Amino acid sequence: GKLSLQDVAELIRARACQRVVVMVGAGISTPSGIPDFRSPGSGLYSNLQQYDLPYPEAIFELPFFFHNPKPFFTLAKELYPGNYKPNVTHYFLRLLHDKGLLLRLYTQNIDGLERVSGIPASKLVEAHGTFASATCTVCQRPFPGEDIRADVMADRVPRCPVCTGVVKPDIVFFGEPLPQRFLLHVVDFPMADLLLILGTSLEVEPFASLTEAVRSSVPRLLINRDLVGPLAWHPRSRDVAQLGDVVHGVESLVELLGWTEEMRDLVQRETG
Ligand SMILES: CC(=O)O[C@@H]1[C@H](O)[C@@H](COP(=O)(O)OP(=O)(O)OC[C@H]2O[C@@H](n3cnc4c(N)ncnc43)[C@H](O)[C@@H]2O)O[C@@H]1O
Ligand SMILES: NC(=O)[C@H]1CCCc2c1[nH]c1ccc(Cl)cc21
Ligand SMILES: [Cl-]
Ligand code: NA
Ligand SMILES: [Zn+2]
Repeated sequence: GKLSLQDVAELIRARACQRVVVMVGAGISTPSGIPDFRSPGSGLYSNLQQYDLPYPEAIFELPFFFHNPKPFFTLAKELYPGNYKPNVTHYFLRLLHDKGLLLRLYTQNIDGLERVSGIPASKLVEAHGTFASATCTVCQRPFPGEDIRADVMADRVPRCPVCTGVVKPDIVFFGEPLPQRFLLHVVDFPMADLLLILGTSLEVEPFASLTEAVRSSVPRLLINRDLVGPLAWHPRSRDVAQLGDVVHGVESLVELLGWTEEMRDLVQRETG
């Protein structure tokens, strides 16, 4: 006795849902070639034995970064924007934006692929910050994101040209304050008429709890390998779970929306 994925498509087609709030995590970028955290076998938290860490979470903790920033920058050579491309998941969200349906996209990812896919900054809440800008950890001087990359790609720990203190990209490490734009969740979540949650385990707060901030009649559509978080534990009557690979699930929705040729055209134009 549940809504189907077709029911969600048909709400969108009818513009009965036209203020969509989306929440994403690391699962949406595995198809682009970036590991997630928690997937058995391939996740970061399963495969950081080599790094100089007390435990894997440490690489993304501000305290440990001060001790040794090397593991973080070693790893960020890779993760640094330029070398991965958005996938169909990202371009679907672009298409939602272009059709006037996207209220806001909240991302936990630092890969920057939402911006890469053409989502305007005003539509985006990068809840864990960005590599696009950087900041001295001693003097607070801001820097050209790009300038820091020069150093990172050439295997050097970025130091301030002024105080020589370590320059850190504007990423929210563990325990750190969320970015200023995160405050938009108070205007957004009550206004949302559909919530889409893609590729996240919903293990970390505040995202786990935002899924409960939408009004009780709002459908929640999960596209993800597993049923997770508040959707597993506190199901609501208009929840839909499309479980399986995220690209498959998005492609199923896109087909039900009638957008398949538009998405093919989009993707070919952008990346093909
Ligand atoms: C360091 C920090 O503060 O923040 C990071 C991160 O932003 C935060 C949230 O983790 P996040 O929820 O983003 O990542 P996780 O790695 O915790 O969750 C990824 C979710 O995506 C699913 N998944 C991965 N690939 C998939 C695929 N191809 N198709 C379908 N599902 C797939 C995977 O099963 C999991 O549920 O945990 C970490 O603590
Ligand atoms: N695809 C990603 O962006 C994921 C996987 C790459 C590392 C990463 C992600 N999300 C993060 C959130 C905070 C911090 Cl410090 C790191 C990450
Ligand atoms: Cl070895
Ligand atoms: Na050490
Ligand atoms: Zn400095």
